Amino acid sequence: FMKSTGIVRKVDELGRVVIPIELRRTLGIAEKDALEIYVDDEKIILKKYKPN
Amino acid sequence: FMKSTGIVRKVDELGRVVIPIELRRTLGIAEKDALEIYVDDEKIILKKYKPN
Repeated sequence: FMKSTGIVRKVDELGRVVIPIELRRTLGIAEKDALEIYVDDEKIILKKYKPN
Repeated sequence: FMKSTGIVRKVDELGRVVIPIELRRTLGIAEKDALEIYVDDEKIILKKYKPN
């Protein structure tokens, strides 16, 4: 039922990954914005960060 | 509602995020390794990539 884009990127020296520009726009994320990171089932879940 | 590390990082110019070294080791990920990226519910799920 859940579909995944299935896109892979190479890991750079620091172990960082890049979001495709298509997701930068749809996720409303821009430079200097804050991301929050989750950990579940050996998978990493990243979402926009809106502190309350 | 799910439990997560709750750690946030700043977005750099290209819109990239960094995995904490604690997750680099636990996830078995190193430079030049391949990551596969998922998209669900406006959240990004990244997992180790096994070539097929």
